Amino acid sequence: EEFDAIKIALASPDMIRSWSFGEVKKPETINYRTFKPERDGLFCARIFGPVKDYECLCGKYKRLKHRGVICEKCGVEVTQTKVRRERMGHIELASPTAHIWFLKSLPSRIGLLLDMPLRDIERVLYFESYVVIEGGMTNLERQQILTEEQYLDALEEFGDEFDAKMGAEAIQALLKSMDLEQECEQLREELNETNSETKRKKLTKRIKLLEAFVQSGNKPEWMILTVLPVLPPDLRPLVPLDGGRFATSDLNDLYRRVINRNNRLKRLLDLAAPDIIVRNEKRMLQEAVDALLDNGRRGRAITGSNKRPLKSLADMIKGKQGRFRQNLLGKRVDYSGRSVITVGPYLRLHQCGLPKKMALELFKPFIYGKLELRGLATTIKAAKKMVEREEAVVWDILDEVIREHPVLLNRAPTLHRLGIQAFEPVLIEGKAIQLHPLVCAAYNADFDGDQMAVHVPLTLEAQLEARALMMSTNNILSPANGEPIIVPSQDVVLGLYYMTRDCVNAKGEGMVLTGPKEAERLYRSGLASLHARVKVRITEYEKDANGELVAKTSLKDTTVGRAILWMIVPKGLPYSIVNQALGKKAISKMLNTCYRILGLKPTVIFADQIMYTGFAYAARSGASVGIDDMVIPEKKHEIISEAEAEVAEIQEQFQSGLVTAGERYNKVIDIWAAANDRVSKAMMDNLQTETVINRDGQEEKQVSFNSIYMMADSGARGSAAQIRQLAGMRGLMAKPDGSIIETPITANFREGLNVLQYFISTHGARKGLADTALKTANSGYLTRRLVDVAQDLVVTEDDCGTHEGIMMTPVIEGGDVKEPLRDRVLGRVTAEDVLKPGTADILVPRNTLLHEQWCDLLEENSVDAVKVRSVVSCDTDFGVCAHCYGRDLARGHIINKGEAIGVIAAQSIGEPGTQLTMAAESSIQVKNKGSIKLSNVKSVVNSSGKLVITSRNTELKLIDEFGRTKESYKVPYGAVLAKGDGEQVAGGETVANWDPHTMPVITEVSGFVRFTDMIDGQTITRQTDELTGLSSLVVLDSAERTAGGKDLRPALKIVDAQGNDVLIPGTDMPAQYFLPGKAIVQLEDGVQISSGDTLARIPQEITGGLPRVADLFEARRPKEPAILAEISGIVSFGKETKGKRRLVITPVDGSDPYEEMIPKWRQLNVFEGERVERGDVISDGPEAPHDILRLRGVHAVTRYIVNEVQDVYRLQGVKINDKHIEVIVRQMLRKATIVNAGSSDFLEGEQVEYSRVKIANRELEANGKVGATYSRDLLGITKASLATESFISAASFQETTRVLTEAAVAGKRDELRGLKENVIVGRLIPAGTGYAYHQDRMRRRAAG
Amino acid sequence: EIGRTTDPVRMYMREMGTVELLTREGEIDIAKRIEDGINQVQCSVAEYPEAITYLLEQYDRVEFVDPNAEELAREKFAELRAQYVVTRDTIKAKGRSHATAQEEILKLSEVFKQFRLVPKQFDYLVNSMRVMMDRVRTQERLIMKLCVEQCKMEVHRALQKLQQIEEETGLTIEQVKDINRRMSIGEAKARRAKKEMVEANLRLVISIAKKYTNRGLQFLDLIQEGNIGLMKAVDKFEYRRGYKFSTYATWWIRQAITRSIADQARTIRIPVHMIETINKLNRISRQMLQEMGREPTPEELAERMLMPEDKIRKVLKIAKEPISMETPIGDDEDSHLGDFIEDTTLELPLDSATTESLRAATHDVLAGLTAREAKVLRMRFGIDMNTDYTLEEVGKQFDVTRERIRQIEAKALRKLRHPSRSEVLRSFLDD
Ligand SMILES: [Mg+2]
Ligand SMILES: [Zn+2]
Ligand SMILES: [Zn+2]
Repeated sequence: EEFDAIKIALASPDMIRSWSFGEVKKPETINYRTFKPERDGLFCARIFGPVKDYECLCGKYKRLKHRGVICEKCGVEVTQTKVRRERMGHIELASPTAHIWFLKSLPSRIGLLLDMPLRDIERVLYFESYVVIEGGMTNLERQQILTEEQYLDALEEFGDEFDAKMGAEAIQALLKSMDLEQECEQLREELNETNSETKRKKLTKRIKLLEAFVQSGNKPEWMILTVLPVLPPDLRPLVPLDGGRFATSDLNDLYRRVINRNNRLKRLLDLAAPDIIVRNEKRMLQEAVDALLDNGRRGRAITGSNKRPLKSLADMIKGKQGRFRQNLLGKRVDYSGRSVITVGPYLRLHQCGLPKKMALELFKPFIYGKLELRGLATTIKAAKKMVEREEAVVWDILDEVIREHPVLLNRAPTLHRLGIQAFEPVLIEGKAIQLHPLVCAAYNADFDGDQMAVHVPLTLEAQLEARALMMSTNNILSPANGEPIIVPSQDVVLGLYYMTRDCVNAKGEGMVLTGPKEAERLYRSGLASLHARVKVRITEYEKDANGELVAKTSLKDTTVGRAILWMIVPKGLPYSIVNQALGKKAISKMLNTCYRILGLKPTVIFADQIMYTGFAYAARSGASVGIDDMVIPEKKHEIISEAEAEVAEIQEQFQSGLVTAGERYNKVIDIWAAANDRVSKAMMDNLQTETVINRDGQEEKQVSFNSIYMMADSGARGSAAQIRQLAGMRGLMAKPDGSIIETPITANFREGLNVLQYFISTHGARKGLADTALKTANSGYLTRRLVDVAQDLVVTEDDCGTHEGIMMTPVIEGGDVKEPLRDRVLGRVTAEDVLKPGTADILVPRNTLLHEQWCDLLEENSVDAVKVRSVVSCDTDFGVCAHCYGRDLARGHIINKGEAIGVIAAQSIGEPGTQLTMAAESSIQVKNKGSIKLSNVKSVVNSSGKLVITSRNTELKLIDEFGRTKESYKVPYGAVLAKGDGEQVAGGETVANWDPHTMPVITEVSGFVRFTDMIDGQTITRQTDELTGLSSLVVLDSAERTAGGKDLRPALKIVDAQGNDVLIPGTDMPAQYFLPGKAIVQLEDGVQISSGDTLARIPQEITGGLPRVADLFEARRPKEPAILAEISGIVSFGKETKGKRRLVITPVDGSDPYEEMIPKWRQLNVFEGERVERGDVISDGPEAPHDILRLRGVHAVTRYIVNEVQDVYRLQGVKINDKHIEVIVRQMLRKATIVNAGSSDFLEGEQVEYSRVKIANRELEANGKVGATYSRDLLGITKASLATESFISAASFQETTRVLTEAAVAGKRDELRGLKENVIVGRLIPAGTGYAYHQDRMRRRAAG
Repeated sequence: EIGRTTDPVRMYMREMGTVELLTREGEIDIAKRIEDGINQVQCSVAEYPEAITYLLEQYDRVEFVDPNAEELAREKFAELRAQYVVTRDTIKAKGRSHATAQEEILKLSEVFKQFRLVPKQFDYLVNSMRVMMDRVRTQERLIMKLCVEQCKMEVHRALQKLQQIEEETGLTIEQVKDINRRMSIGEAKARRAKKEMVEANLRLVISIAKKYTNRGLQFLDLIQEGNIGLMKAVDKFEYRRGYKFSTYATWWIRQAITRSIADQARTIRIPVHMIETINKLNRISRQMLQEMGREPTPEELAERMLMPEDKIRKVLKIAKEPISMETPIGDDEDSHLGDFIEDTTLELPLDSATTESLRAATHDVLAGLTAREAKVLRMRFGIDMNTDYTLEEVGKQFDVTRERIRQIEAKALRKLRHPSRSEVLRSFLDD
């Protein structure tokens, strides 16, 4: 009953007989008149159990006197019926048959054991050729294929020592005879001599299989079937449909034909038939077994009677609609209901309206119980009749039952954890569920036909955790980012905007009021307007040093509306919150302030009161939308006519041939874009601030009260682009795929489009609509993969005690600051404090949570880089400590022990997926004033007094007065600079200049130039020009170089009059400027070149969407990867082979030379021996994460993935905390590979869990011995999720047959750690509430 | 050249294509050789006398008509018995295997061959030789092994068992071995002969089968069953009749194929005769439909088949075959018939609770009754105890009087009918 683990292994024939209760000999199912089962058929009562409870066929042994006693005459045992669901049978095959899973499922385990190619086993099994089991005589050997006539040739001669067989008997005889130990040792030896990489790895994997296969206790013989088990009847039922017909499962058919073929084979062998006939029967039996175990994998699927293939056992397990996903991970549920939703604005934040009928049905048994308690019904049947007739006492009882009982409301798809929330019910009439307006944003629900489902929690624990963990008043902050989710919206915002805004002289200027109550009394009596500018006496409260509320009274300048609103605001907040015209942002900020100052309860009450007031005053405003409200600029037609005439003249000018197609097209597009912008700006100018009012005298100008403008400003529903379409021009459109149509749409929706313009717009309309429709599925698949990778993460410890971290800086891409620190460090734990004695005397204590206060301190001291403890570096095994995580964003404190991080991270990343979509490079110009600080720069002065850079990686910054970086840039190689380091540059200045379509080799010195190892005709080409006669020398590469001029490497000697080269001080390098191929020197040999002149001119002439992030997380390799410098030292070319570019790095100090092949057509950035370090980029192109991890280290790859994922989300304005991406990366670096002989049982080339290696290594290092050396591997989402230490998790995920085969062969054992595992087996998950329970069981391991 | 044609049908046809047909001469040639092998084995069987003794004794024990000799049986076997008995004496006369005794044995076999024997007795006779052959071989393999490995030409010690084997058998080992190996050679010739016709006529089987293949079991099952039939036909064929082989073989092949297609091919196994009747029904319906131009009503169909209306109706309802649980009932291939079917065996939680409440209430009411009355009622109806004990057992246990138990039950019924006690039980009124 109670268990601890699940193990899988192969089944020996005697085991299969052990399961059995009897063997099935006839294919009959049931009798055609009396539908009782047949004697030994597939449904026999004797072997599978009795059909009807406690009654055998004859009934002589009855009345529960005989328990377990078998009635002999009818052979029917007298027990319960449920046994037909669990007893199994068996079938004894006449000829051994191969198990398809262990034969075809690649890499074909049978092939690995015997080391035979698959097609050879195929040809043996299908009786097409013989195989030699035992050649005692030296002529032949084992596993040699023998053709038909060749066997005759060998038999007739030799005979009597020659064992050859054919078919599955042969394969089983081969497996039975083969001794594992011998090959284990022999292959162990064989790897020790020669390691051809391919041969080495195949031998490693085969040795792995043999060693595991010996350990598990399996024997290879068992891969081939002799006894075959038969599934219990009630899992393949044959049931009578009401109409007299019968419904059956397909397994009945497959079993029947296996039995038929087997019986006929026995008959044939008994009858001494010719051999071709028995061979035929043997093949058909083998085929029937294959179709039973897995249909269609043997090529041709057996179709049923109808048209369609029969569905077999493997089909019952595998698919999206197999057992694992459809009946175990998620299942249909009692006590539940469903209906349409509707808005109830009178509700409080923790209530939901439930129809009377649904409530009466859901809570049925509770009602029965309390009807019996009060004595109103004697028995349960009376209670039924009381309920079905709906007597009044039933309604009283129901009202008493539902009170304090929460229910769960769900709306599919459930993208994130806020899609399920618990509410307290209020009974209503009608049939629609009433939902509180504020929670619609979380649900993503709109009231236009949606439906939601209702579930009832039953036990006391379920009720309590609905009230404590899930109640809607507990979820006000989002767990993805810290921002609140209760955010007032359309009507609320409109009401608050209208109530707060101010107007000129309208009723009641300059009165003086004794507080808000007089303001309300004035407004509602019609004596003043909501917009009057009035002077009101107001008392704020302010929280003291020790939390006391000091009261301060003053006389403020405000309006009537703001005074009335102030009555809602809880005491503790400043008046300045209310004293400006509130938009959407202002209201959300108001709620956030109230939360972080006062707590939870005041914010809940405040949020309600905001909603109520907003509705009330929005209604009283009476805002409406007429057609006169969409004003059109008086000068639109002038702009349109001017643009049309100008385009007409440019098109007329085209036919003079002055303008090509590209010129005309680009010019026309530019013209129309400019016209569009002018029209839009004129429309907004006329619309936004157009009201002229007399201020008791002359005229005044104020923002307008136009209703569409109100909906724009308030942020209620409109935007600028929509209004542009309503009143300006609709704009330019695009052809179906890329091209942008030439003539725009000049009309707007008030004016009305014509036929052709409407047809044009339809293209884009349909394209966008189909995009969303077919993008939802990709979003769903991505989030499923993410959830499955990182589910095992739970907070397990309190402090791993690690000293690692990630250094974090604000992101300064390009010119402007994308993200400050306070957004990027808030709520994380600082490790290895950064102190700055000196300018700032920076004190950051160890291990602190960065509150808002600490962040404010950081800002005022203005620090830029902070090292922060991070999940990817945590040292805990099988989890992460609380400290390395940080805040729990939804709650607001250090995260609690036992919470499921991984699911939260996967959900928060995958949720925004649906809304996510699908050259003046001359010089460097500083935007704002500051000071220049270069880093990693190799400079050389020229004669012009300009700084020339040769360093490959040169970075430009802008330090401000307080010492922060405001800009950063990448200085290209060989770019001329303007100013040196140290001086303050000015805004707008250009600091660098280089040739865009060229990489020039810049001179440092002067003198005479000698053209070395470069002959004309062999290396260069003569170029002759006209009368001017200017020639240019162009170096030809070895591709077209003649055979005689191949060893000539072009170079430029820089000699003086004597020829002697002065050596660089201190350094012994010879001045040998061997410029590589195609060093194009236009100036001929013997021409004086100035320092800083161009020697050669070699010219140098993005998915970004949902696929981009899917590829980032899957760790795919870009097609053209940049190459990185592995080892520091000297760099050179070597001897080319067939054109294989030969790259030799010999280390300056290291002795071993490292060689890299390079593709021919790829260019090389570096010329010759430089000081290139670990992972120094040498080619141009996208970078591969694998290389980043191997060379730079783990922190580098984390930073890379975080940044380039976050770009995709920032571009759409989606805010996600980086912590979740860090978690996924942690789960994605799980494995390591071993390169060493340690002290433990590891090997070359094994892949094992990093945690396992850490445990073994620390265990040995506690004993002196030296452990093995490892290197972490980076695996995609799918790989890493399929390689866990648990076959149930992987098997439920994907690729069921493969993982089940591997686990079965290796004899794995599942220890039930994850969440999916316990969910499947029906247990408490090890997270949250269940956590404590498991830890008790853990200490039970101490007493066992 | 094999393009990995995994299709078993291709492998079968490729294998069968090699053997080439031969007609009008081979069939006679192979039939002659088969009969020659059978005659050889019959002659050599008749050579062994103890088999004749055993068969004659078995005939005498048991006690079938019209023997093909080119109280009838008893009078025809009387003179054969007399001849055999007088031949035994001559074998005892001055020569164990004397030429005269051999000639008498030959004439006895010639007369014996003129009779007809049931094949099962022939097999029994062959096994009567096989058993003793195996016994003698088994008891002596060890002595041959030892003489070969140790002696290389104990001896007298091992000779005792060999002599005992001769005494038990009572005949020369050499003649026994001769007859046994002659059995083997004759049977081998017969078997190896029949293989040739069987491998020759596989194409005939293919044709006859494909005439039936139209959506029945499957092609290969039909082919294999036909091959069984062909083996039977080769057994039964006689060239003496002078007919072509195909004429005879086709009947057996059709019979085998049709009988199998009747036995198998349905989940619920309709017997053969019903299958024949359904086939008649369908053949009549087509013709009658084209004659009338519409579908036939069951009454008119009953008129044409000369069968009562109810019989026809019963056949029509029996005919239909079960429907697969995976048939997609939804237009979109997402939902299958299987999800749509309800489980009937289960009881309802409501009724379970009701039953428990009923048991409790009955116990409460019974506890209030008189102790002996309560235990009597429990004892009578088997309440709370595993089985119910009858009136006699209750009488012999408590009080021998039978009618006293009747009066006890009458009074108990009277008491519990009193309206006070029954009030709760009325709630279980509708059931
Ligand atoms: Mg909707
Ligand atoms: Zn019985
Ligand atoms: Zn940690």
